[PDB]
Amino acid sequence: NPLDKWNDIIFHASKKLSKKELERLLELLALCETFIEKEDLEEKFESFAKALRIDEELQQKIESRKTDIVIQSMANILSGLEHHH
Amino acid sequence: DYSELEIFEGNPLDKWNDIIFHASKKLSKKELERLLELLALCETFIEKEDLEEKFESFAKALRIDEELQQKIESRKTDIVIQSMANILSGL
Repeated sequence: NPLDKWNDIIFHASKKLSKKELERLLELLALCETFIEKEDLEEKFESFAKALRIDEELQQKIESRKTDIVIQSMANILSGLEHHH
Repeated sequence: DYSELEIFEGNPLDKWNDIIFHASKKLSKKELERLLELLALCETFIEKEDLEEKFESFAKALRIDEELQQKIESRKTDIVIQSMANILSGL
């Protein structure tokens, strides 16, 4: 399970690295969301977000990106552990 | 102007980290996975709508634009406030 492992790193890596990584992901979600508002896609996105609850194909498609984000996130922390030497 | 609240002490971001690393692992894992699913939904939507390139130029514009800089900081603060509300709700 990559989400299980990512949680383990966030809690067991230094506060410096965890605080850094989480803020990076927050800034990403903020950039991403602002872009949707800047492009005027509010309701089209809200009608895509509601579709997640009923669509099994979208449910796995989202789970795939989640996993990918998490893997890179882990890689960024693991990269910073070696840097602290 | 919500950051000004005595609960946040002019910094909701470091108060959010404090809640994440101090509330139960159950609640923190629940919340972080919710934010990850949100970023995944958000990103997938950009790809579904085929705006990846238009987004990459918007993301690069952040480094040079002072107006976009604080506009992003504003949403970060907003996301974080709702995030702490969700954890505090779960207590």
